[PDB]
Amino acid sequence: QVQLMESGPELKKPGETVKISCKASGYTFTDYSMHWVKQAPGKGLKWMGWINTGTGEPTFAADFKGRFAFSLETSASTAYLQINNLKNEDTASYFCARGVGLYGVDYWGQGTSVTVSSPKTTPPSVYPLAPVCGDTTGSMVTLGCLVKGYFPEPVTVTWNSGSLSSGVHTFPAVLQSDLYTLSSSVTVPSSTWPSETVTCNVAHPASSTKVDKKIVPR
Amino acid sequence: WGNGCGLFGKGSIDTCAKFSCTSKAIGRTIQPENIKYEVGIFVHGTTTSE
Repeated sequence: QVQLMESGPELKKPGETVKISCKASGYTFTDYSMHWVKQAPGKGLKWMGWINTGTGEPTFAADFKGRFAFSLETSASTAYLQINNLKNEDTASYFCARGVGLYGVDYWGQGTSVTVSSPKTTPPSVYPLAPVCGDTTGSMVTLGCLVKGYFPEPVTVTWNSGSLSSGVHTFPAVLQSDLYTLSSSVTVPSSTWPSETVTCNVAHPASSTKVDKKIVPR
Repeated sequence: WGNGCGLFGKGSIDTCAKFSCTSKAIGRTIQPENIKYEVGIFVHGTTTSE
């Protein structure tokens, strides 16, 4: 049961420093290499480098050389990716990888997405989105939840406390001024709206704001 | 161990300094065709100082 357990995803700001812990388990630690692979949030696996497990000697890819510290703690078998002078590029899911070496890397840190950026936690601005005549498709009147300008992700956007997942497409939260907008679309029959309450319920644990917005017609 | 490495006594560096030229000079070759010869040729007759 070899498992690479890393640190958790960590929100950071530029100019800072982050050290991602990776504890290795299920195997004699010294006997493999220990690799790091940057997976950029949208980009495929970009291999950060590796540190010697026995010697503790790091080596980095040309891009990863000089900003990054591969460090090990022998006894508890904890590999470390440390990123110094944090930069927005340092936001990504990072993976320690136990080397089977020339045979690649067998196993993987559960992932740590560092998030490096300035903003401060901000609540969502949530809009019950009332459809118009052009928004009624067949039986279904599509309804919407416009979540606006929150940091950080997530907001938990349900519909009538999640009783509607059915016509619900909650669309990915994306960046605005380092704040986030997800727009959730519940698709409900015109028989259920506005006859039944359809209320998008937006819970933002980071800003501790649970925002319930009921869509009523314009 | 004090500098960057978990092992003593050795290392490696690749020192790249961008070269540029402060001041450069040039040699040039003559084509014998482009050679001239300017021959002042005179004969002494009645003359003055000027």
